[PDB]
Amino acid sequence: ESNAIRMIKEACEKNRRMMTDEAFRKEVEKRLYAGPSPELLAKLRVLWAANKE
Amino acid sequence: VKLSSDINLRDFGNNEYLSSVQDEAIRFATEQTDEILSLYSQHADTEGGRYVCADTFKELFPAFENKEDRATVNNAIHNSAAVLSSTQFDEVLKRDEPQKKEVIFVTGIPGSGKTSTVKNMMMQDTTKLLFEGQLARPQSAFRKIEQCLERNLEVTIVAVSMRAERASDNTYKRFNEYGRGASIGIMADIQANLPDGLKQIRDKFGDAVKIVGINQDRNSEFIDKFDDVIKMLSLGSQEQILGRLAEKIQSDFDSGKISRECFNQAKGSMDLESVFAKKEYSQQRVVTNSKGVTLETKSANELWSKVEQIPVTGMKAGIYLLGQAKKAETGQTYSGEIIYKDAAAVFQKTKNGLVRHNATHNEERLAKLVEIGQNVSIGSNKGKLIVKSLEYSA
Ligand SMILES: CC(=O)N[C@H]1[C@@H](OP(=O)(O)OP(=O)(O)OC[C@H]2O[C@@H](n3ccc(=O)[nH]c3=O)[C@H](O)[C@@H]2O)O[C@H](CO)[C@@H](O)[C@@H]1O[C@H](C)C(=O)O
Repeated sequence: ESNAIRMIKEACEKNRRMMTDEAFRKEVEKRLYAGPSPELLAKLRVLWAANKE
Repeated sequence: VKLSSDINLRDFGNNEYLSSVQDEAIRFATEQTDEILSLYSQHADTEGGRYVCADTFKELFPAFENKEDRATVNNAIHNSAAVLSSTQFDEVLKRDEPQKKEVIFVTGIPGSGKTSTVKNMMMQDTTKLLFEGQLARPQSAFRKIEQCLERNLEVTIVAVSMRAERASDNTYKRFNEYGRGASIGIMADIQANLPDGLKQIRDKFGDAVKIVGINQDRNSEFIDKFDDVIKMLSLGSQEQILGRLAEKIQSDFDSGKISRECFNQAKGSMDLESVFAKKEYSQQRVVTNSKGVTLETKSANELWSKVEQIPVTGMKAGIYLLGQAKKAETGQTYSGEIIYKDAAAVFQKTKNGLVRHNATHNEERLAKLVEIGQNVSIGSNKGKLIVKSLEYSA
């Protein structure tokens, strides 16, 4: 089997850990859909502000 | 660095705000491509730009900053984000990296945990690129897979799957917390047409593309064989899934399980009345008595089984075949006892037989204005509802 298929299978285990381990699920789901970080957002404001019309 | 393709405009019509947000988005993506891609790679949570996704690109647009605006502006910026992701895909492929031989596509309905599954993947030395996106309409993915094969890269497609209802619950939470949900129209479209797109890919590329699945209803079960992936994903037609989702978001709003804003984003641009009208009640009847009403369905063996019982006082005995109900014509007034209602329809026994009303009428909710057992007149004057009670004692 390829590395990719193994990587997917190992990801499926950690998906199963998310169901039991609640401390693990909150560590995963915190970042995902939050939005840009303060460092990235600072850079972005300079990018957006420098190109208004 | 130029964009890989032109950005398709949508017609927003009279909404000038979205029409301007779209133009601001296209201008930004087109003119500031170099610096957008640099920030995507060097500074976002994207494995240095190897995790490629249109949703993550939305975060680099100014209109997408506040959580309040995200559901509104989403469809105005998406195509710019998608073409940016397509451009980024190509730039990662241009990097001469002989060690890195694997490209992974992750696909599935919104809310199925595609992105959370990608977070749980540990990057490897051979992993070149990881693309999250829809493959239900696979025309665009053909070009991506084509240029992977041109460079002797090993393509793997992971189809993450989940029931529409459980997936819809996950989008509600994500919307409430981060302002980012998913419409029912696109959830039904992806889930219904994904088997076709994967077979379309399988027939065009064959063994050159490995196609696997993740069933999130069976504790994230890995599915190796393509025939098993198609059986997992075959969860109904677009009409069925959209219909079930339409009734679900409406029931959840009527019960107070979701807000009006979480309802409107889920609804998206759907006319729910139009969806509800398509629902069929053939092989179905309501039995009434002094204790209440009982919905029953008939299977092929000619046997009625109880689906739902609702206790109601003050009703006579009766059997009403819901499939034989006359659709209520607009303009006229229908007077009679409500014998049954659900998220889609309201059934009224008039003097000219059983009549069916849509539970919504021009964005106005009929079902909440009447109760089962209640005697009422329902009529629409100038596309505006008039429901009067006819209850009396004499
Ligand atoms: C179906 C759809 O429009 N959007 C959905 C799809 O995005 P995606 O797959 O990234 O987007 P694409 O429009 O299907 O496009 C896929 C590819 O098509 C080319 N293209 C895209 C647009 C365009 O104008 N011109 C053009 O050439 C380009 O190569 C791109 O990579 O898949 C995502 C799954 O993670 C969903 O979240 C997303 O829906 C969420 C809720 C939403 O819609 O906001």
